[PDB]
Amino acid sequence: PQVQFKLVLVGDGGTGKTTFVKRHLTGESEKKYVATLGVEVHPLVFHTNRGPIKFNVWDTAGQEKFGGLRDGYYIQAQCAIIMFDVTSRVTYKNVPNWHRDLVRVCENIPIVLCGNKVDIKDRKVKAKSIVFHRKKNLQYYDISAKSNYNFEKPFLWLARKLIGDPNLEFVAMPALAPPEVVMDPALAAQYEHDLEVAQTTA
Amino acid sequence: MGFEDMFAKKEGQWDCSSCLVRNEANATRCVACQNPDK
Ligand SMILES: Nc1nc2c(ncn2[C@@H]2O[C@H](COP(=O)(O)OP(=O)(O)O)[C@@H](O)[C@H]2O)c(=O)[nH]1
Ligand SMILES: [Mg+2]
Ligand SMILES: [Zn+2]
Repeated sequence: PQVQFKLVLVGDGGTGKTTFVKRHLTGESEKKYVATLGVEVHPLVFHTNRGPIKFNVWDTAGQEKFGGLRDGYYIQAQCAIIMFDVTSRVTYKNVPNWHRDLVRVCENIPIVLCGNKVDIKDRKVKAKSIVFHRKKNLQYYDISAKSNYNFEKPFLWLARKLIGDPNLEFVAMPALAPPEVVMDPALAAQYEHDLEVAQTTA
Repeated sequence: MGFEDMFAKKEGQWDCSSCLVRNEANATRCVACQNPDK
């Protein structure tokens, strides 16, 4: 039995949404363009200890702002990723706008917030400054699409929430495009610790 | 273990071949992308 979920990937233009979803090579080769909506749906299979899960990831073809996506985009969304760029504070300021736009149409679906491009040393939205809330349907991760850093974590968290199994594991990583940049491991270690503390002090 | 089939297709539901959204039996085109069932 294969379960599938519609996942809406939203966020300001230029934050790396397309670069991120395209890391999953089979999802890219089997992507479907939806002409009526201007959307590419990437069917991303992940292999868990309980069988395969498919996240059908909706990625926009344009540079829409919050509230600028056609209505069909959000219809029957079962989970979401909101993405911003840690080198552009405006894209983070707009995260609450995307979040509000989501909860208006989809109500209580699990959502992951992703700060992308953490491979860039000059980080403007610092790990310690990331706003954490009491929401149990919300989670944050740093990511670097171009290095595959933390690529699987948003999907693993959503899968655990959706399936209701906090011990769900991926038994193998998906085939990903080779990294194009290096994620500095000292920064990664520091970011991860900084986030544990901000996630714990709240 | 497998997956608890509370995510499985219910009676008469169909998956849109254009956008993969799951539709109800009485829908003749996709509620999301409006492509006709084919
Ligand atoms: N250094 C770095 N650059 C990235 C990353 N992801 C995207 N970029 C670039 O950000 C620009 C916009 O990427 P794109 O995927 O088109 O963003 P979208 O508009 O949200 O779909 C492009 O020049 C990407 O190459 C990343 O993880 N690290
Ligand atoms: Mg794009
Ligand atoms: Zn459809």
